Amino acid sequence: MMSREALQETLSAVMDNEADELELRRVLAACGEDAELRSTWSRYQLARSVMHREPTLPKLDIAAAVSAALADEAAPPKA
Amino acid sequence: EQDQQLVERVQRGDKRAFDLLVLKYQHKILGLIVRFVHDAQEAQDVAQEAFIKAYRALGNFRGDSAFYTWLYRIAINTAKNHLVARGRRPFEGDHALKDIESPERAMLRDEIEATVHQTIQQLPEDLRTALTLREFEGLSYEDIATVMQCPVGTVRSRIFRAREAIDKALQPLL
Ligand SMILES: NC(=O)c1cccnc1
Repeated sequence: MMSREALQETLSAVMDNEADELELRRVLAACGEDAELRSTWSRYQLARSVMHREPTLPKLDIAAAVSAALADEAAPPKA
Repeated sequence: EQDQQLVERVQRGDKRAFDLLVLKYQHKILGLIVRFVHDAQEAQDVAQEAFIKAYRALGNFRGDSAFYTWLYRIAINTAKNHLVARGRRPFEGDHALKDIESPERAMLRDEIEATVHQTIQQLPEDLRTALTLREFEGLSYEDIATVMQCPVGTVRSRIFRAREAIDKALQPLL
């Protein structure tokens, strides 16, 4: 199994579009079920925005509510 | 396409990939919306509405434009329709945010910005160089590996270690 550290590294690769296909599937499955992994992704992206002097609103979140609303929708269409 | 890998999964029906894109872009979308509505709770509501509208429109996302551009345009449409329907209530620089956002949030952002830049300043050069070539020069891991004369796996690990050092400094602040 992938350790938490290994999955955080996969998130880092995904941020750069460098992940392999299998680890991409696994890290997404793990994010669906693990709040701390989603928060790591959230904080990695916050730091990238800070580095680039882009808008940040630390600790403000609407993603949880969006996700809960989208749980009640059909999955998005396949291309 | 800055989000190519998550976009690929979204176009295969992956809700988890969309959730990660919401996490990545929610602050930019909130910051855009607040310029329109000038109210903190209203901005959150309309930003949430924009993301759900984008989700429901993914059938029309062909991948011809960047995901963020497609999302941005939907947020603009959402904010416009919101304002036109609402009517009169019963945009430059940081004016809107400074007036509306929590003063505690601006203090935290000040701390976070100083901490990020101090952590990067203190990184070993191999970490800071790999991160800068990725984040500010846009180089792929392969092209960074060529520039730094190391294996591509070493680039991947160096960038990860740089982000982990930044993250460990930010975790207590968040
Ligand atoms: N509560 C806030 O600080 C805030 C900032 C921007 C939009 N909505 C809310």
